Amino acid sequence: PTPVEEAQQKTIEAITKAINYMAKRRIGALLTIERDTGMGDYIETGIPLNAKVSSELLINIFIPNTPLHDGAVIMKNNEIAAAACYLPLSESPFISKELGTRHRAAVGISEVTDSLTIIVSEETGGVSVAKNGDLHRELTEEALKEMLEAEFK
Amino acid sequence: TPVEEAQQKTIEAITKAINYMAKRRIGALLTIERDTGMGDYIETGIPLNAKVSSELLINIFIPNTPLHDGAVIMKNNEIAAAACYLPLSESPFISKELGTRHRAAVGISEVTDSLTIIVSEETGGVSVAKNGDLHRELTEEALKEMLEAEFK
Repeated sequence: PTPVEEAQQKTIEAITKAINYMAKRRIGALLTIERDTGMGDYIETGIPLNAKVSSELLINIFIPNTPLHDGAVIMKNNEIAAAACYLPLSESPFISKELGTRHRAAVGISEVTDSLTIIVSEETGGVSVAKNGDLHRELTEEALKEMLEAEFK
Repeated sequence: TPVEEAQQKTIEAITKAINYMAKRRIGALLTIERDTGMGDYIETGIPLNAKVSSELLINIFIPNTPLHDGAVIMKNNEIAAAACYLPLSESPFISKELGTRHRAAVGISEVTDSLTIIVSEETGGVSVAKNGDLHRELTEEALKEMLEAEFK
């Protein structure tokens, strides 16, 4: 693999380790991966970080009742660009009625960008992904990893 | 000047984080690299190279989280790394009630010209280690003066 390929795989491993940890602990999380549609307008609503990715930093961001936990983390290639970012809320009727604002925000950004958003439910620990206006719920660890690898292909 | 405004913004971010941690008696260890390079200690932690903000500093030091166990090292107006090793001082002149966090701050200050801020988990007291000495029980004004003197 090229350095770009190695760096992408390290980023995927960091994201999946963080998501898995948060899912087991029922730590709510909202993580958007910017793709080809630029998300600068949303990144600028958050607290700038421009930080190297690590699973440790991703987990620390989402700990309940902390300064960075309320809103979305937006990742740009191999960096955490900003935390506590605003995303627009979807009104789609295909969002399960029991789901709250994190999932609606995720679907909402997926309606106006080609980004991939991961959501961890604070109620159930279930992991979902929003892409292209659709929410895909109850993902296994293997399904999430494959989704990310296919996204970064 | 722009450089002066950036240094002030960083001081404000550090002091806001320190105040929050002191109030909640969150232990913390924050080393500001100066002329002596600290790359060998930076390398022991989790790389960040992040923008400074009070929010990020507070999120790092939350007890029982991946990043809280060690020092944050700042360099060139950024957070270089978290959870870094610092060497323990063997000085017999540190207050005997103080533990490893304070001994680590004094230890790095023995071998570098860095400034290290410590918040005690026992009391929320704020101290600064520099040149092998620990300056204890600082007021907010006292810490700001130290940061401004350091950066002058």
